[PDB]
Amino acid sequence: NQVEQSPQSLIILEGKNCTLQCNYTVSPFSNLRWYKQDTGRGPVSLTIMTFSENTKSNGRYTATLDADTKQSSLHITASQLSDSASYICVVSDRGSTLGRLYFGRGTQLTVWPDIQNPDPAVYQLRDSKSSDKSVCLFTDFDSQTNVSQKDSDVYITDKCVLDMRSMDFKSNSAVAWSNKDFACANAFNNSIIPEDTFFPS
Amino acid sequence: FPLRCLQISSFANSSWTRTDGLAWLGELQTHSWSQDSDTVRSLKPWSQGTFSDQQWETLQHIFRVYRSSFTRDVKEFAKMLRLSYPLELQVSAGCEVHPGQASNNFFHVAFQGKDILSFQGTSWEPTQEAPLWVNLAIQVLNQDKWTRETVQWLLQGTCPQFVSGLLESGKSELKKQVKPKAWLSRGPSPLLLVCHVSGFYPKPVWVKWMRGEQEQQGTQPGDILPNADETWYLRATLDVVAAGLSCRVKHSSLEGQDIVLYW
Amino acid sequence: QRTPKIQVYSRHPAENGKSNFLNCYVSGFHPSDIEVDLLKNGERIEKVEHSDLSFSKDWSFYLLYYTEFTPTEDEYACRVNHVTLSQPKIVKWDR
Amino acid sequence: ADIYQTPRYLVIGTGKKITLECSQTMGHDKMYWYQQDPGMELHLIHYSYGVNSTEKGLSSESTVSRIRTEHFPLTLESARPSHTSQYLCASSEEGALKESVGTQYFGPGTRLLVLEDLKNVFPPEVAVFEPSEAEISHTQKATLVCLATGFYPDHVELSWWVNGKEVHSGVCTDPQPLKEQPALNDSRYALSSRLRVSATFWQNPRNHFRCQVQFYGLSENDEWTQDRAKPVTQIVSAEAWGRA
Ligand SMILES: CCCCCCCC/C=C/CCCCCCCC(=O)OC[C@@H](O)COP(=O)(O)OCC[N+](C)(C)C
Ligand SMILES: *[C@@H]1O[C@H](CO[C@@H]2O[C@@H](C)[C@@H](O)[C@@H](O)[C@@H]2O)[C@@H](O)[C@H](O)[C@H]1NC(C)=O
Ligand SMILES: CCCCCCCCCCCC
Ligand SMILES: CCCCCC
Repeated sequence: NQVEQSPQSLIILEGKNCTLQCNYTVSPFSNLRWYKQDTGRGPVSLTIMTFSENTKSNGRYTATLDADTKQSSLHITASQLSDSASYICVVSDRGSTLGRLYFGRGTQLTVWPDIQNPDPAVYQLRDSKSSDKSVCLFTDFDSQTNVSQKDSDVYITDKCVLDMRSMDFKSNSAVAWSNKDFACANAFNNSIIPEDTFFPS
Repeated sequence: FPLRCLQISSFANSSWTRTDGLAWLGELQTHSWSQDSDTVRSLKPWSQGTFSDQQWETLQHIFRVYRSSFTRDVKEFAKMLRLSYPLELQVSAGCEVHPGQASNNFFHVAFQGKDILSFQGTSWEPTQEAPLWVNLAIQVLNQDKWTRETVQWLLQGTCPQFVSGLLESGKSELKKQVKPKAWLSRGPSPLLLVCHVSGFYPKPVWVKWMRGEQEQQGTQPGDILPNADETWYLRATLDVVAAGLSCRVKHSSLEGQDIVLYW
Repeated sequence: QRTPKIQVYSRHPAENGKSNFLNCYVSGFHPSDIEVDLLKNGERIEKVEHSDLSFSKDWSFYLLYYTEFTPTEDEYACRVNHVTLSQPKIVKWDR
Repeated sequence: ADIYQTPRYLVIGTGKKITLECSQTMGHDKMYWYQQDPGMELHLIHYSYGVNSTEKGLSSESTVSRIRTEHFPLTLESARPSHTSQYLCASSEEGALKESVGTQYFGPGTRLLVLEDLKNVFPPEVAVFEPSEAEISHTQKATLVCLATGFYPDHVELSWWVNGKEVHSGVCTDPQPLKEQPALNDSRYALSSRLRVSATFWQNPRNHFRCQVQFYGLSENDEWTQDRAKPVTQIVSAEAWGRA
């Protein structure tokens, strides 16, 4: 492929910085684009760069272009959760409508929240209608901790961040449920749980 | 002694295409580029002129990317402008260095055997022959700054250099001379006479029938044909009833002394 | 469009038994795709060389085919077919 | 932005004729059609310089007609599982005059799923789960949980609604559905979603919470030969009231 990106994927705490790489062998060279594509959505154009420009700044994004070495990089300042997405490098061979486009496989960027005051806990929520059809909620835990989803017995959801804008408060959570004798102490035996976690009795 | 770079691009269907080039220095073919081969082929040892292996390698690359680039551009314009295959694009550009003054340059291109556009000054321009829907293609080609820049650097800054390198490195051959053998013949019937001259160089020559020290028009000069020696051949003829007359030949090989024959 | 001007000739005048070169000059034709077969009594010659295709100032193409042929009191000719040529065309050699 | 696509979700049987609508409010002359397999890169299938300009980019069985500037409909004469993928439509400001080739603008995309049979399509079942009394007293906040299970395919749009108004703050939804029986290619999915609110808000019994799932499935027109209820495109909800 004429366009290679690096790294393949990376994870970073919000507030921190990062720099995505892109190296092309496309010839001749006309211009370089950076697309941001959120999960299950359309690729959005961040910046366009002609060879005459070595910098194009948009918001917290700044993209540099070096036509000599045939590489471009995209800096992201003060990362925030909304930055989690696939970043695509796009190169054009012609400075006209007569130009073909080359797309990179993309770089997968995930931004975890920085939890200053973590308070790990496992709760049990009862259904609002039926009985008792419950479900387990693992919430308020450091992004350092990790909980994975592919078992068909008991079910565990992927860790997910929700942000309460009003209170400037962000929290992690993971959901586990089972159709079978099911206890909360179990469902979450299974991932690294901060040794300090509240529990229901 | 102009340097003529010729390109021939033929597009059978949207599928198949071949593109070959050549470089004439005056009347002598110097280089030839084959569609198949990657590298340009030098026909004369003094071809690469004064340029280095480096300087040359750069230039070769440029052409390599161009040939491909060009080829797609056409195939695209074809779609864009609704043109129909088969297509025949030709290109003839270069320069001629003047010892006294600055050198002039030219970049012409023809579509289907007809001048269409050229490069003059800082951009592209359509010939008086090309229709009003070509303005499109022109508008597009002109949007492209980098190419235009490069094209200029070649005409005003590259070709000329490479030509003075050739003139020097080729000085000795371009100055060579070759005396042509000459003879007369009967020929086909109108009774027309024939005056043949063959195996000379350079190309400029003078052949005419005349019955006296004062020649006469009505001598029909044939066309000047080539031999694998880069030498040339020529037939001058005349129609008449009136038997006695002669043929003369003026050239730079038979220096000072022309050639005369009789009957 | 254009149609090829065929002209068959030789490098030196033909002295039978003495080896010589037989040239065939095709010009003024368009477009560029062309078939050129040198003949011997109506028989294609396998070994022949040709110049690089080229075009004049008027954008017409010209080309040169040739081989080393020892003449004999053997008929030679130059067959050519083009887009503008209904059937192949042959141009005999005059000695 | 100013570019449109419909439908965003489509599941259809083999051999059926499909057309993906695409429209731009901008006067862009150049338009592209891309095919994007999950995890793969953007594949260029069709492009147009302007009205009456239709050119193939990969050779697909698809066709693109442009009889008008603002419309760029993509059509498939006969559907086939190989066509399953996401289809994006784009238009560039490219052309005319500027100090740069106009940037590209993409649409919301359209994920189509082609099947041999439609017998495996299931609407989702939804449930809301009230906050734990323990959570409240500890964190002084309350998390409702929405669970949507047993739906196929995974064309779905979950959304929370508080007192009639759709909310976004406090909401966290699973990145991707998870297979219920991951050992089979045709498996039904489950999907989770969370909503956190101040313990104060949740303790007001007149505060109403509803999480709904938009399920994209068959249409009234589709043929249905089975016993259960036809899995047509539909909404499925679950509600909860605050309480002390
Ligand atoms: C029917 C109408 C027909 C009209 C036909 C058009 C007339 C002929 C015009 C042709 C122009 C097309 C040429 C294509 C562009 C070629 C540009 C070029 O000549 O590239 C040089 C190459 O060597 C670049 O090397 P690289 O390694 O990729 O680096 C390039 C990086 N920059 C400098 C370009 C930014
Ligand atoms: C597309 O055209 C290619 C070349 O066709 C040519 O026909 C004449 C004009 C000559 O140029 C001859 O040398 C070539 O064959 C073909 O190679 C190719 O098969 C053609 N495609 C199809 C399927 O027709
Ligand atoms: C495909 C075009 C080839 C034309 C022949 C050029 C030969 C080299 C000449 C370099 C002088 C500029
Ligand atoms: C005929 C040669 C043209 C080269 C342009 C880069």
